[PDB]
Amino acid sequence: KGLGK
Amino acid sequence: MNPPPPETSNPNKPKRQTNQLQYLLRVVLKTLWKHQFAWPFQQPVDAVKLNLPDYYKIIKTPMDMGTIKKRLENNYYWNAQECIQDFNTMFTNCYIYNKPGDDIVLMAEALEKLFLQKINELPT
Amino acid sequence: PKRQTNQLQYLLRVVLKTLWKHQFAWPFQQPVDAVKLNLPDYYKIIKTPMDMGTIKKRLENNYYWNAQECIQDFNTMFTNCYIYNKPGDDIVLMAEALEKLFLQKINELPTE
Repeated sequence: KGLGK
Repeated sequence: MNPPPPETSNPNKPKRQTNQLQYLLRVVLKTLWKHQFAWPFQQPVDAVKLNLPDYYKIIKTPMDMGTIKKRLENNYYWNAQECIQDFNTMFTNCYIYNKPGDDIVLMAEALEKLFLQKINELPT
Repeated sequence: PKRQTNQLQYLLRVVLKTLWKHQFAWPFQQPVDAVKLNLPDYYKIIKTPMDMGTIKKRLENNYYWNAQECIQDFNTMFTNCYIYNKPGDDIVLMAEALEKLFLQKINELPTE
């Protein structure tokens, strides 16, 4: 789910 | 004020449709595909892996670029407009399921922008 | 002595605006919320945290006096990202494009 932070 | 004369070339002729589908594959999809943000859209949403067990309950017509690419490559579509609708469903699905402001939504919006920019240049 | 206002107005209305409104702006528009993102150690590895939200408020409140300060805050934001994240990460690619643009914009900065 997302930029992968 | 006399209007444009009636059509003399027929939009249903095969190449007119194939040329549009080809532009959707080679220009439109391809551009979106090479974008840094494509990767979460290159395959169907993997509900199990990402652990989102309501996804397929909420989203009734899943769509992703990998599936669109396949359809474009395998005689699925009658016309470009059907393909355009699959893109729209892909974006809409993401906006429906996710919270405004989530990374994924912001990434879909950047894709949708580029998509709309390229669609504007579809040959007719 | 002299507040470098001409340079700082350029920074707010030309430079900041451009990066603020860029497609890749959002991760940088506020300080890194390390709770929400569960980066427990962020604030142990980044000792000088910096973001455009903070730069923006500063420029808007005449916080700054020197142009070089504000320009250095941008540099710190970009470096903060490269030190905390692996090269190739989506966020690193974003920071890179924002930086190249900033460098581009900074080149036309007015003179003191």
